[PDB]
Amino acid sequence: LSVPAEVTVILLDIEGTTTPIAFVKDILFPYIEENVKEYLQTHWEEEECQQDVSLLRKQAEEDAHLDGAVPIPAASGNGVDDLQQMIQAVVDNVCWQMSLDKTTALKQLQGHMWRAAFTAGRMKAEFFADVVPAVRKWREAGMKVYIYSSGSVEAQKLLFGHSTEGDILELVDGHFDTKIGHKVESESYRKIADSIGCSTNNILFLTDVTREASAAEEADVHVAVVVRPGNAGLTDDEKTYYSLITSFSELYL
Ligand SMILES: [Mg+2]
Ligand SMILES: [Mg+2]
Ligand SMILES: [Mg+2]
Repeated sequence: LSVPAEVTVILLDIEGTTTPIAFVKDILFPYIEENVKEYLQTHWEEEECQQDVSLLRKQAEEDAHLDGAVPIPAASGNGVDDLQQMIQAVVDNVCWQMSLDKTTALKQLQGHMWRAAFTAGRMKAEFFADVVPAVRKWREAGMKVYIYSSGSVEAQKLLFGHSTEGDILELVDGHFDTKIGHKVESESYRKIADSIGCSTNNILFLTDVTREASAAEEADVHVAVVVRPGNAGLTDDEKTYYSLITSFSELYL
């Protein structure tokens, strides 16, 4: 509710915090499965696509020992029939990776597919209505705003640049993804403070998952747990312990 005087930075989680879980789980990711075949058929000749496929081919070789692993075989020739089979293998492999737990090869192709979806106006990133107005006010009040999500930074930029509220990239000072560390590790938050160029105690982290909130608290970061429609429930003790907010408007600077 009321932010300590020492906070100069607000760090924001995305899923379940600024954006509904339903958008991420039921729209953003399913889009990839629905579109990977068409995307590969359409853009196969693009240098970037050839590079993405090479990365997935290398990853497929590394995963060959796994039960259920889908190989991405060497081509038989270079005719449209050979291409059809190759594309089906890449498609099957992408779907298999997604069906299991998130390799760099998979994320790389996903980011390029989303670039087309968002840039062409096929999809918009959903934000809860209280987010943009509060953020604008926080910045007016001098707060810096950074994002921390397991979603790649490149994908995060697409979400803010094509939101249901228009292009809101200017509302963000910087982005962090798993390259700086995993969200349930306190060391990640110590590195985030270093990257931003502040102290851990200058940060207020808003997130919906308690395991992330507790990791951040262990790093001497201030935390508030955000409750949105569809979030995993909080235990009684958690509701008592953590400062809860159901809207960004509830934060007072
Ligand atoms: Mg979350
Ligand atoms: Mg430091
Ligand atoms: Mg302190």
